[PDB]
Amino acid sequence: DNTVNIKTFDKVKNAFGDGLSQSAEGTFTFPADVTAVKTIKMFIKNECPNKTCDEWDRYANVYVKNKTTGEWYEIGRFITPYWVGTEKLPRGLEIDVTDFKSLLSGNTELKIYTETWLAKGREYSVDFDIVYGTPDYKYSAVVPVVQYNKSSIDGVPYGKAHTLALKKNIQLPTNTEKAYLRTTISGWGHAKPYDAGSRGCAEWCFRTHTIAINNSNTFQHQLGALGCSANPINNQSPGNWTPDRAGWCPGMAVPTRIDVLNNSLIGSTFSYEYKFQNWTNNGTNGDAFYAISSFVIAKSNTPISAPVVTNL
Repeated sequence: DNTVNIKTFDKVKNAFGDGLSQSAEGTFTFPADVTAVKTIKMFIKNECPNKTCDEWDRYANVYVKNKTTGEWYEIGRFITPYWVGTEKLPRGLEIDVTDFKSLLSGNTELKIYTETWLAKGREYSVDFDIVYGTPDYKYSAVVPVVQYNKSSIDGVPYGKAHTLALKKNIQLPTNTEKAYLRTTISGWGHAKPYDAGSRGCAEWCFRTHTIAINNSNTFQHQLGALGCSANPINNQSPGNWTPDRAGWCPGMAVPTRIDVLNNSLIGSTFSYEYKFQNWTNNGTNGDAFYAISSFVIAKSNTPISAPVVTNL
């Protein structure tokens, strides 16, 4: 029926303690040929019966390893539900990872991490649906532009000065036909000054950030209310699961933002800059951080190299 299912992690535990590890890795067989892949959906099941897991709403993410460079690429991010797992969703939390189809081929290394601070941890099973047909572009390649995403507090400091590069140059191959960015951003903190509604940064304060291309402000990322109260994982009581955070919810995937680049840029090197909305932390209620990954995807109907990302 045009779909293949690949089981990967199965009952893997992310936990914190002696002889325990917040991350797990494995090597899994994916089909070799991705030329007819239209869609790849990743599904993350979190098994937490009888309050046997770290009950907090923890940052968590999944990576694929680039077989040649050894670098981990974040393919999906989520926040665990409070108290319970994903059992209200029979298939788990769903994240489209089609952008990484070039890496999800043959024997492939994956990593799953949870910012869990308890031996009880969290336990997961992860599977992938690969849907075959006729993509518009036979060939794709993906590389990171920035990744400040190892944990929520390894994000980019917000409201405080910092020396992280959020400007890069990107060279797209001349035979590119279509290019775009894929960004996942989430905020931590209840730093003051508060916005209206007693909303501190960066978990709660609604913000719109901007990607500048060749210095021109081009794409806006509104980190707004997602409707946390409507979560189908609605059995998170007595955790604080219903208020809206800026651009995320407990027990939900962090949204993936897709920004399609002008074709004029193909065959050129262009600058990327991620610009955060101006704000200053007064220091009267802790720190704020934005965990962020952003990738550039090139598609073509002739074989293509990866885009090349450099520092200024």
